[PDB]
Amino acid sequence: PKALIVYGSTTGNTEYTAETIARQLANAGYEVDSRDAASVEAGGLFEGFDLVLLGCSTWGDDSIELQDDFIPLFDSLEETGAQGRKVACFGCGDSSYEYFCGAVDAIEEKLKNLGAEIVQDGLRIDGDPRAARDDIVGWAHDVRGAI
Ligand SMILES: Cc1cc2nc3c(=O)[nH]c(=O)nc-3n(C[C@H](O)[C@H](O)[C@H](O)COP(=O)(O)O)c2cc1C
Repeated sequence: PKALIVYGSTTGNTEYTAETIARQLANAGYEVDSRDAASVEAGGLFEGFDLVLLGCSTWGDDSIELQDDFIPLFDSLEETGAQGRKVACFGCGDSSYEYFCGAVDAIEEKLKNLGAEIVQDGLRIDGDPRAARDDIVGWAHDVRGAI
């Protein structure tokens, strides 16, 4: 079908992760449009995608702070056309720090009550994803059998 990926990556782990998801999708005979996020503007941004994939790294340590590029999107996730949209979420973190991938936890909270349809619990990556490469591949594959 037609899937979307918006991601926020500060050092690249979340980016690696997404392109891994994206090559696996496309390879599944999809249509995928992958974006960095910084170049996305809320304004009906999900509107025409079959599947939408949000994904978010986490910083702050003492509090949960969304990856810099992600905040504005997040703040306008209302203007996206989230309602009734098919969505899944994925992000990178460290089991260390208290709030282990809160950004993830937040983003979910808010499109489910935005009316979005969480098709699968999301990917919470501990450490280097290159080290959890097949685990994305498993998930990516899991989002595929949900819809
Ligand atoms: C100062 C600092 C704070 C961090 N806080 C968290 C955190 O609260 N939760 C988490 O899962 N990871 C935390 N991390 C680890 C990052 O999430 C990790 O670098 C992540 O894999 C980066 O993904 P990215 O390169 O797409 O931004 C923190 C890292 C630093 C340097």
